[PDB]
Amino acid sequence: SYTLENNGSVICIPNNGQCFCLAWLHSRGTPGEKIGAQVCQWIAFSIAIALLTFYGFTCGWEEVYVCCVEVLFVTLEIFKEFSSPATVYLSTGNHAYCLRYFEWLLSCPVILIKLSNLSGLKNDYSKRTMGLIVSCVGMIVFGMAAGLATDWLKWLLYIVSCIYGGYMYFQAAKCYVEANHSVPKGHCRMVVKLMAYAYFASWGSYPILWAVGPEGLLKLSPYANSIGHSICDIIAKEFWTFLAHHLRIKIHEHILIHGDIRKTTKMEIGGEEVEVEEF
Amino acid sequence: LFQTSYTLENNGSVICIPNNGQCFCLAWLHSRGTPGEKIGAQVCQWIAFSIAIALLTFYGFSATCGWEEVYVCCVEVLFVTLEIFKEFSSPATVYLSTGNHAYCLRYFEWLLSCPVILIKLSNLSGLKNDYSKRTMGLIVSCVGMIVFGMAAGLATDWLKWLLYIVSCIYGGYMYFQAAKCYVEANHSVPKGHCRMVVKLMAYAYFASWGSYPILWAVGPEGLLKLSPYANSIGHSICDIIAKEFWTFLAHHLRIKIHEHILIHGDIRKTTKMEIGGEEVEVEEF
Ligand SMILES: CCCCCCCC/C=C\CCCCCCCC(=O)OC[C@H](O)CO
Ligand SMILES: CCCCCCCC/C=C\CCCCCCCC(=O)OC[C@H](O)CO
Ligand SMILES: CCCCCCCC/C=C\CCCCCCCC(=O)OC[C@H](O)CO
Ligand SMILES: CCCCCCCC/C=C\CCCCCCCC(=O)OC[C@H](O)CO
Ligand SMILES: CCCCCCCC/C=C\CCCCCCCC(=O)OC[C@H](O)CO
Repeated sequence: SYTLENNGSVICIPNNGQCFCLAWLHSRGTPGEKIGAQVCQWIAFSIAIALLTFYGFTCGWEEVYVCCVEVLFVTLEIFKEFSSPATVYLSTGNHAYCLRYFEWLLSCPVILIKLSNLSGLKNDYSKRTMGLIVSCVGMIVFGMAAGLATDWLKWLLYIVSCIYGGYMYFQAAKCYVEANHSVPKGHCRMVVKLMAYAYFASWGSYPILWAVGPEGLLKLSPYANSIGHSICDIIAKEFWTFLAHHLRIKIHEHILIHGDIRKTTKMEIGGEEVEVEEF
Repeated sequence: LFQTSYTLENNGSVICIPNNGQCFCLAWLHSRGTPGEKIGAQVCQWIAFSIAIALLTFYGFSATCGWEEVYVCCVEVLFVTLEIFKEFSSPATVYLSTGNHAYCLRYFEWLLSCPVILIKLSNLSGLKNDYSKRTMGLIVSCVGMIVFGMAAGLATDWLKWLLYIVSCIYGGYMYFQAAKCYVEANHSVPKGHCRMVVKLMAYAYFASWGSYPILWAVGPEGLLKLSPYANSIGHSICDIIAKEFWTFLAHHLRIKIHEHILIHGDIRKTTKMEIGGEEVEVEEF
């Protein structure tokens, strides 16, 4: 595709108008790693289609939107993952997977909008809901910039992203505590706890996968990193929204057979005191 | 950085560069604008820089009442500073293997500021716990709008304009939701000075927000009429209106409503209104 010159110090290429960089030609992963990515992609696709069909087509727009985004994303990844602009190849020699950051920006705020109102629909939206959304957006923005950036700048932006993420994780964790005391005593408290465990395990893995992936320490290949992101998406997008959809109807069914008995009880969760709904 | 040194050798159809692991593309060496446009860009940058700092000093630093104005102007201070010193360095400006370039620093600016503006717009009146369901429709539609706009700038050829249209569909739903907020804000603030402020915020919002898709389609990520410097002039003027003039009025409005209630007392009446063909409950003074 090119030609050497001198003693390897000069390289010549055709003047055809196509950008050239040897650093863009690195391998994508091993044959076994590719097969695993294909397997997990089609599982994530097939589960989303099923969950879309289960949800239907309003109350419950969040789950639909998240799963619609998963279908679109996983479909574009199956067919045109390493094509620009799904994967961007920068003049600095590196590359970034912009298709994935776009996915996060569409779905992560919605998941958090669902989290701030897990229990019986309290239309009064708090200042906490805004704190989740704003911190999540800032987190992904500085994450995406760190993926495009290079050398020390990359890790400076990465750290800024972790600061945003911390506030988001903090606010998200306070939701799960308030959500627990706000749902019926039996089966509903377990689902909230299972949703919390699924949320932190999946959402906690992305920074780890980022730092060792092809946009960080270059340990994991793109194909390998794809397997890891597919599994997190299955838990964060599909398993979690199913539990959220399930939690709603179980709360509705409990109310029609028990009523709507609620007392305003005040307690402390984070560094403050909050009054929450109690059955 | 890319390669700026090369030699057009052979008949001109074969080019040679030093083999130093440095990416090379002639399409990246395009002009950034004229000396006049360069100056006009720098004038508008330092104006936005200075107004943002004055507003930040004016609002003062008190999850507080008025966090939106501070965050927006903080995003302004960070964006303009990075644009003044490192506008055309990567990743502020990204140069793709497809020959095109994109101003990612601007999309980052939008993603940080545009939702917060709409969060403020969702609650233009006083008090708290006023967001509800329109807010989410504003945020989700605004975010999707920027996301598909960013993808459009990264892409080339027909895909770019496909992504552009999808962004406009997102934007139209957002613009629609936004207009109903101003209609409801009019009927929920004191019938004197505050409604003139709300109407002025509405004009500034649409005139500034409506100009970004026009600048985009015509600038260096579109039909290539406006240079990067020229396109910077237009964006700075829109930012001064969208982020600085608009948040000052939002900050001013909140004072005027609080000063009104402090002397007039809190009196209200719930009115079942038709906003965009539906039953909306808007409380009036
Ligand atoms: C009810 C609505 C139904 C909607 C339709 C649902 C279709 C499910 C498709 C595949 C499932 C997984 C089967 C495994 C697919 C292997 C595909 C393959 O050959 O590999 C991918 C290829 O390499 C990439 O270009
Ligand atoms: C080369 C230089 C590149 C630029 C590098 C400098 C960037 C500094 C900006 C912000 C610091 C991080 C502040 C993170 C703000 C999070 C606070 C927040 O918004 O959350 C509020 C909370 O959730 C409700 O209480
Ligand atoms: C190798 C390990 C395989 C792990 C694969 C994890 C896939 C999770 C995907 C989506 C979540 C869907 C969860 C919903 C599953 C149905 C369970 C259910 O709720 O059924 C209720 C009914 O009462 C009982 O018959
Ligand atoms: C309570 C705290 C009160 C704080 C009070 C505010 C302090 C302002 C500080 C720094 C601004 C100085 C930077 C001013 C930038 C203007 C530069 C300019 O005018 O443009 C010329 C250009 O730099 C030619 O290269
Ligand atoms: C809070 C309100 C304060 C608002 C601010 C008050 C107005 C500042 C004056 C002029 C605008 C910018 C100054 C124009 C100078 C730009 C620098 C420049 O033009 O230098 C280019 C030169 O060609 C390099 O070689």
